[PDB]
Amino acid sequence: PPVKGRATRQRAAVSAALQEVEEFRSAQELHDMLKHKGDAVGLTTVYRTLQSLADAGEVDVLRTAEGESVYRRCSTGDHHHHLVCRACGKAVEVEGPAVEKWAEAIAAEHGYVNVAHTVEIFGTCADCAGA
Amino acid sequence: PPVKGRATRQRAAVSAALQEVEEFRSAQELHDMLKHKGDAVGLTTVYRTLQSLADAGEVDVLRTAEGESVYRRCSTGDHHHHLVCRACGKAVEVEGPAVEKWAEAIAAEHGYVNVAHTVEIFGTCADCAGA
Ligand SMILES: [Zn+2]
Ligand SMILES: [Zn+2]
Ligand SMILES: [Zn+2]
Ligand SMILES: [Zn+2]
Ligand SMILES: [Zn+2]
Ligand SMILES: [Zn+2]
Repeated sequence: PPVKGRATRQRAAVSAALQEVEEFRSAQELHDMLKHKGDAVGLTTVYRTLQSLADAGEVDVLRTAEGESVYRRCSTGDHHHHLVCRACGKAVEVEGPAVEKWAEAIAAEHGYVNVAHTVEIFGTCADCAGA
Repeated sequence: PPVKGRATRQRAAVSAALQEVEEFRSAQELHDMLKHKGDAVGLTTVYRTLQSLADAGEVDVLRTAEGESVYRRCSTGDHHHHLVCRACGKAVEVEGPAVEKWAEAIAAEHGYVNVAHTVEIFGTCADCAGA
């Protein structure tokens, strides 16, 4: 995830942390893990970095049930949706043109100019049910 | 909108005020509107009664983009999704089988035991463009 400004070891470290993992996580959890592995990087610094990255769109954002935003560096850059298990945090890249066509059709029927759909599916793995 | 608690003027007043308005609105906005109407009802009371109603399923919740929560009453008791114009705040309920079929297919393919899909979509309506 290249940054608009000059690259610095803190930005490189947070980028390495983002690409290191695949689950969704907020600023606090990534701050914890980067400090524990030996980065010593600021909370507001990582917050600003992920704000800039989300503005660039290199990462993907998701508001949890409480409300806090979690972020995942997704491999696929095209339009896509994520199936997320809260017990595991794993994200599966799922994309469907049917929902996009439905959104376009309902927007056209209602005469709406632009459509910005938020579609999230929350579930549990089969292993989660098993003990 | 019956409330699980005992009959009291607070619950009746907040339920009637919610019924009068047909727009997604936050707790503070509802509190201010009720104060202006002369209810003289508490804000913590609004929050508690609104959470009780949401748990009862008689009301429809939604999370704002910035983080706050808005709530609205829809006449239909059946499951439905919402198109909400951020500029005006007006919300309209629709239902399309395609999202349900896609969710079922994804759950079957990935083996997820149970899933909970949230589909709330946003777009500007015609009157926004009109001047
Ligand atoms: Zn992705
Ligand atoms: Zn999409
Ligand atoms: Zn799981
Ligand atoms: Zn509704
Ligand atoms: Zn509008
Ligand atoms: Zn649905």
